Amino acid sequence: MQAIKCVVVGDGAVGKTCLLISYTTNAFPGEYIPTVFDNYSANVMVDGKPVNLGLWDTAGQEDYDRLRPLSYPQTDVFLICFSLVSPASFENVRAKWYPEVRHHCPNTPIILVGTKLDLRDDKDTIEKLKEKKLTPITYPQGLAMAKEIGAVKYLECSALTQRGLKTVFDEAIRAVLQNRHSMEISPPVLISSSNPTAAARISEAPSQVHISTTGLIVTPP
Ligand SMILES: Nc1nc2c(ncn2[C@@H]2O[C@H](COP(=O)(O)OP(=O)(O)NP(=O)(O)O)[C@@H](O)[C@H]2O)c(=O)[nH]1
Ligand SMILES: [Mg+2]
Repeated sequence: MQAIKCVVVGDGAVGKTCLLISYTTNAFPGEYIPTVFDNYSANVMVDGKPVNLGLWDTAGQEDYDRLRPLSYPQTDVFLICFSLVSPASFENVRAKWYPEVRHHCPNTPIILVGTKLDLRDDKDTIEKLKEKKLTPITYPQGLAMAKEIGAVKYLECSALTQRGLKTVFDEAIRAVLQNRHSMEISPPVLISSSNPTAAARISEAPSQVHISTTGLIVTPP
């Protein structure tokens, strides 16, 4: 089975973990728990042929800067995420995440993902940004940032509503499997995860992330 490794990076609180849990299990977690590393191993069918996705979640906090690149070797595609309602997270795409990824991985494709699409029209969110002379990030603004960092695609989504969500992962797959026509991609079947919320939905005992000689590995429950 062809395997694809995808690593998700971006500022704290932009919605990386919810993106992964929502896509892989159609659930949306109930308490914000900061990530260290987590793995999701999910299968899809691309034009009727199985492909394994190895999805890696990372910590957005700067305290994990030294450790985070442990996840990077052998990555096939990065998702750099920012919240559509956090201008700071948007600027950090350029200031922090693009350089960090590119310095480690000069040739790996990047998809730029704007998250929390469901908040872009939220009155309270808009007003709070306006108090600070700011606005939610617009689609053209995200597109421009994607061009500045040489991302292969710019995509917007909500983990909460799932608008745009399948497309993020399908386009990540398409960006990797450049020889495939990839006309149709099935929803994912989660096989294993180290995230307790996601692992519980395979049932409905998480795997464990460990350091190994070869980088990060997963040990079964
Ligand atoms: N409305 C809305 N809230 C979202 C969405 N995605 C995430 N959130 C919320 O945003 C907060 C952070 O989400 P989370 O996925 O934990 O973010 P993270 O990027 O993994 N943070 P870290 O680097 O610290 O692990 C949570 O309160 C979560 O419910 C979304 O699509 N819409
Ligand atoms: Mg997280």
